Amino acid sequence: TPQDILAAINYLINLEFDVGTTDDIDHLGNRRVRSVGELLQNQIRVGLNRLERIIRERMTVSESDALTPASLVNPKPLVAAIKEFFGSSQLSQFMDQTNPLAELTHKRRISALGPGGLTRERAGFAVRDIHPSHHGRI
DNA sequence: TGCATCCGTGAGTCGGAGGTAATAACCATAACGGACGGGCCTTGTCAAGC
Repeated sequence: TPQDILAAINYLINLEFDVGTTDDIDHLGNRRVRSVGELLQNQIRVGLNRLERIIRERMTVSESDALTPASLVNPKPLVAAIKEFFGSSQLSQFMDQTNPLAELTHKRRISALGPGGLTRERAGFAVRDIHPSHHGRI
């Protein structure tokens, strides 16, 4: 909303008069964890965008009406997106199943790489340092 | 003519395992070409003879 942009302009202007606090990029209050629900939701969003583009094209081309709902829905982009997410992702990893300790430790891994995360070439020293906000959490 | 901005160039060596991509008109008509079938010839064994 434009009220949000006005408030952000107000905070940026007030920071030039020494009031307010600059933020930290490595602080664990500014970093969140995305598990399997959000990534499935995003991939299903992309597949549904493809599916509704297909359905809108199939409705706009067909001049004859009185169709069945099973004729307008093509499930193949959604299946392709779900299979792509579970097969060829950085996040979908071949499981460490050596012993119960390795199996338990692999499910609790917190990675900073992947799509929407980081690049290993763009990984400096400050992103590999230990932050004081990691105390107790990581 | 000096300083700011931009772009291209680099960033250790071996070994193992897993492992990729991922959706979208339809119809006539003639030209083309591989397959299949007889014709003739070339080729490869039996068999008797000096």
